[PDB]
Amino acid sequence: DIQMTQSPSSLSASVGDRVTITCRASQSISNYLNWYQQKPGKAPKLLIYAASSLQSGVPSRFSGSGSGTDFTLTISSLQPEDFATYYCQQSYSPPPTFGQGTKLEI
Amino acid sequence: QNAQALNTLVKQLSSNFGAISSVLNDILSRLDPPEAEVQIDRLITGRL
Amino acid sequence: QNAQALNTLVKQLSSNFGAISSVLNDILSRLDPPEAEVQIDRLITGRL
Amino acid sequence: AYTNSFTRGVYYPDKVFRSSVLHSTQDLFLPFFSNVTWFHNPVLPFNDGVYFASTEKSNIIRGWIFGTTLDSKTQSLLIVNNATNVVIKVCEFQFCNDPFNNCTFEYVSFKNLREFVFKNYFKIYSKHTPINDLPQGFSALEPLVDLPIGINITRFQTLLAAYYVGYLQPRTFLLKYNENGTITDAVDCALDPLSETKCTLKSFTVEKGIYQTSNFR
Amino acid sequence: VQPTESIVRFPNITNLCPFGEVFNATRFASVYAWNRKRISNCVADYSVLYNSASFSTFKCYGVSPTKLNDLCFTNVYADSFVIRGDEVRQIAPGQTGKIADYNYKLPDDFTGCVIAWNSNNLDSKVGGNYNYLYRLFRKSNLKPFERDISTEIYQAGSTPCNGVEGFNCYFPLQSYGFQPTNGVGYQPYRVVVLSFELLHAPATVCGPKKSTNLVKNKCVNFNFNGLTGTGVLTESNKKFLPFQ
Amino acid sequence: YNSASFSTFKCYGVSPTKLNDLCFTNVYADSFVIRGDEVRQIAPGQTG
Amino acid sequence: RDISTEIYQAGSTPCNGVEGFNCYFPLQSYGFQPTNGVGYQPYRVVVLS
Amino acid sequence: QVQLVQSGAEVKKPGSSVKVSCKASGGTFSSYAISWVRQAPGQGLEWMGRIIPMFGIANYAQKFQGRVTITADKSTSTAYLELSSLRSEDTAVYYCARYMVTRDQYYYDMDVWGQGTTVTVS
Amino acid sequence: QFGRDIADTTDAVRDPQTLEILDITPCSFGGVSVITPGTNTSNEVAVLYQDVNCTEVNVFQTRAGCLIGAEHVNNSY
Ligand SMILES: *[C@@H]1O[C@H](CO)[C@@H](O)[C@H](O)[C@H]1NC(C)=O
Ligand SMILES: *[C@@H]1O[C@H](CO)[C@@H](O)[C@H](O)[C@H]1NC(C)=O
Ligand SMILES: *[C@@H]1O[C@H](CO)[C@@H](O)[C@H](O)[C@H]1NC(C)=O
Ligand SMILES: *[C@@H]1O[C@H](CO)[C@@H](O)[C@H](O)[C@H]1NC(C)=O
Ligand SMILES: *[C@@H]1O[C@H](CO)[C@@H](O)[C@H](O)[C@H]1NC(C)=O
Ligand SMILES: *[C@@H]1O[C@H](CO)[C@@H](O)[C@H](O)[C@H]1NC(C)=O
Ligand SMILES: *[C@@H]1O[C@H](CO)[C@@H](O)[C@H](O)[C@H]1NC(C)=O
Ligand SMILES: *[C@@H]1O[C@H](CO)[C@@H](O)[C@H](O)[C@H]1NC(C)=O
Ligand SMILES: *[C@@H]1O[C@H](CO)[C@@H](O)[C@H](O)[C@H]1NC(C)=O
Repeated sequence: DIQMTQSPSSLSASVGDRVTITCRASQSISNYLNWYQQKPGKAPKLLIYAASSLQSGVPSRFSGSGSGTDFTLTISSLQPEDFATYYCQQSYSPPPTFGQGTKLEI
Repeated sequence: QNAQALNTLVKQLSSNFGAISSVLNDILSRLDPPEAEVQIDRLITGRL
Repeated sequence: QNAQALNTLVKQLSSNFGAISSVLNDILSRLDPPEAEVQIDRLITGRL
Repeated sequence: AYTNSFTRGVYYPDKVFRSSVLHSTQDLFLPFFSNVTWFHNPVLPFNDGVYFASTEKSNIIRGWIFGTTLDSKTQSLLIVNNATNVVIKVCEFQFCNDPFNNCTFEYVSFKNLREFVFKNYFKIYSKHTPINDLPQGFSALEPLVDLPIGINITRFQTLLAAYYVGYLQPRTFLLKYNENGTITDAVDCALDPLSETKCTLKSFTVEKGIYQTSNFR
Repeated sequence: VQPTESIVRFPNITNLCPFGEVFNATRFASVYAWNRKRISNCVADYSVLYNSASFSTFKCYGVSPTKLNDLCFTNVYADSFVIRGDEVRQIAPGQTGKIADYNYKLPDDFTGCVIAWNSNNLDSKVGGNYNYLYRLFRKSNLKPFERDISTEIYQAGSTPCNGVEGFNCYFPLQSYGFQPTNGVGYQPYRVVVLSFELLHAPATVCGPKKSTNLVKNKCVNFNFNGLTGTGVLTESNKKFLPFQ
Repeated sequence: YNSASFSTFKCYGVSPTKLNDLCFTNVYADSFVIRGDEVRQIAPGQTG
Repeated sequence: RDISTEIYQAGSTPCNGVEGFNCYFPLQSYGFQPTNGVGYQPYRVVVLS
Repeated sequence: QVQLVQSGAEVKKPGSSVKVSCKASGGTFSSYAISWVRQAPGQGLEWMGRIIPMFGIANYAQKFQGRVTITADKSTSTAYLELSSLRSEDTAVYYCARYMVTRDQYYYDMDVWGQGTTVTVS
Repeated sequence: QFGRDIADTTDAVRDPQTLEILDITPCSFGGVSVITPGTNTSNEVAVLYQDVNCTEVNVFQTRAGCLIGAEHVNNSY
């Protein structure tokens, strides 16, 4: 059914700056998508669980500027913790496919 | 004809007519008087 | 007298006897089963 | 192989005494003159209930299994003769390909023909008679067991040699209770137009004439 | 001739009905897969259910609670399950909604008691109690008493599911979310539903006994196993077969 | 419902699947243009 | 529905119908350049009540 | 509420078959789905399959079907994975993650992840 | 759009798509009557489907209905 990709491959930034990341896929996804982060080898953590909705207990350091498909996530006042690798993932159909990820540098 | 008319009249005691049970002592054993009236009025209407 | 009796018996199918309609297939469409039995008991009691 | 049921497989349909009367009742019965698969081992379907009957010298039939699959991970039951008693269980037993666990419930209680009727909760009726290939005579089956076990059943198998199996179906039977309250004759109302006539006027002799039995539509 | 005396006869059943094992039960299976305990060969006290006052609903159909000890039943199916509080009236026979058409449809005409109480203090949980579930998708609404424990994926359009959830691809059931902080409509409630059975009158489930001796050859009112009338009882030549 | 072009089909007390056979005398419509990421603000019971 | 576009007061400063500090025009543009991200792009919308 | 805890790392051979496991802590498996994922070192995350401990029903992607199998017990709030034909490319960190398949008509929101198990060859 | 009989039974309709005109006739129904000699004499029976055409059910079409299991004979008793 759906292939995915995620862009750009990496970015460099400063603490407190604003930075934006994009999902892309073969099809309309009807906002059924999630976003995650990790430091390499650590357990990942979710930020956003739709095209835009922020998970409870995650701070307002993120927003999902997207709709339908090929979404974007923005960092909002970049934390040193946002040095993490970021992943998108479609939930629209099985298997719940992830993007290739992206890296932010401080 | 008279035997077949009476056996029709007596078998009509066994019919429910839309009451919970055609045995009148069931209704009186089971239900409080305000509920039993609604069921017994329905047996009375049928048997009458 | 016989044609008038049969035509009256057939005209009495269009009479609703205080039920919501005389078309029994409409009662079973526009009303839920537990209340449709109350409406059909009127049509049955009337037609019977 | 196949055989004619004749008039067999009537049983007392309720816990009620009646005498000198013809009573019309609707229930699962073996429909009259129905084909009865004849055997002399396999797992068979259990479509609603079964009339099972057999003949043996050494009491060759020892029991039965019933259930959804006759294997573990789903409910099943077994009935076995133990010489001193009849033993009944419901279990998740992983039955072999031809036998002769975790159980929810337990109970205990060729010149001869035995007859049994099994139907759902689970009920048993029985009879025993001499014989000399199923015989065309009439005899009603008395109940033995009325077990509240509530098992889902779609298949059954036999534990061991001639035996006969016939499926029950929903039928209306007219039943003749004699002066001693024994069922001594019956009419299957759906068998043929004469049997439908015997039912519509509730008698075993019908005098000559024309009788409206039913409405075609 | 008026009845001289009143007779009651029951069997030698002195053991009590196990109603504590469905009312006082640490586990009630949730609405998607409800419990059922078949009660037999035992004596109850259905007046205890109104002498005690912890219940929110104690609603009876085809029977009234007070005269009940005056009946005996073939069996009781004591059904048992746990719900949110507001939808408790869905159960009442035939009333339709999400719980009735996809979980616990009672029969059109019903001869039973529906009995319910707020359970928040024992079975609300700070994780939302996702052990307790209700079905809200099915390819058709069920028949009376029908149980279906299947959890395979449902579809609300053409979109093929192939055994996994997604857009238009639905897991059939969800939790009520029983946090201890809830409005009383969303708080958990225990429910049991006693379906009685009055068939050929072979009564094994009973009210409180207190039976009486026989009278013969004179007019009396009587009760045998809950079957009742007025008559001149006599010895008889009726050769009953042993099961009748 | 089956249009490829449609990007959002939220249903409020309704379904597209049951809509085609559903009869409605009066439920009006509106047309307008939006920045995609705030389209959620059309929905009931929220602020923005 | 509301087409009104006379100046809106946002403080003690008088507008006299004409814009300035705390004297604001009631409508703001979405600003749809082609070089905008997927959530920032224009979408056609229809609603049925 | 709950945190997932997971089996320690393994060093193996090509053509081997292998075992890993995950379980609840600070809570229990109250009918959540649980799922398994590969992190190949620095690549995108690859989903292996779904299981629900409450019902035992499970699914795999075609990339892992027959190569992998998974099981779980609600009796001890624990889930299990085994993999076969090791080291065509299978050197990776393996993670469980939960999601609430019985909470809303929305799915695969992997909100809590296991500690991670390395499986590798040396 | 539709037509009525003398007793207000509906008995014709337009097809709304091709505006041609259809009669409505009830689906055939009638009493099944069993002709029998006395059971003492025989268990053979014949069946009269009253007021139907035999195609819709020996076989014989009487003016009373389709008669089945009786042979028609010309010499009159
Ligand atoms: C029994 O089955 C045979 C075919 O095996 C068939 O010819 C016969 O008519 C059937 N008998 C009955 C009573 O249906
Ligand atoms: C009984 O078991 C069979 C096994 O194949 C199943 O198909 C059927 O749905 C079950 N019926 C009931 C009423 O449980
Ligand atoms: C009754 O049957 C069981 C079958 O397992 C057997 O173990 C038991 O010994 C039998 N009883 C007697 C007294 O033989
Ligand atoms: C055995 O019975 C228990 C009763 O709690 C049940 O949990 C289990 O699934 C059953 N196992 C088998 C193999 O029948
Ligand atoms: C009734 O039973 C008695 C034995 O108790 C027997 O003598 C009599 O012949 C029986 N009558 C009939 C009609 O079977
Ligand atoms: C629960 O158990 C206590 C102790 O027996 C009892 O007093 C209370 O009545 C019980 N609930 C019911 C159903 O009676
Ligand atoms: C008719 O049947 C009765 C009862 O069996 C019998 O008494 C009578 O002799 C029979 N008569 C003829 C002519 O068959
Ligand atoms: C209908 O009955 C008549 C005799 O009344 C017969 O001639 C005609 O062929 C029958 N029609 C059909 C369609 O069989
Ligand atoms: C009865 O009469 C008709 C008309 O003459 C003739 O066609 C038919 O063959 C006769 N049948 C018999 C059995 O005599």
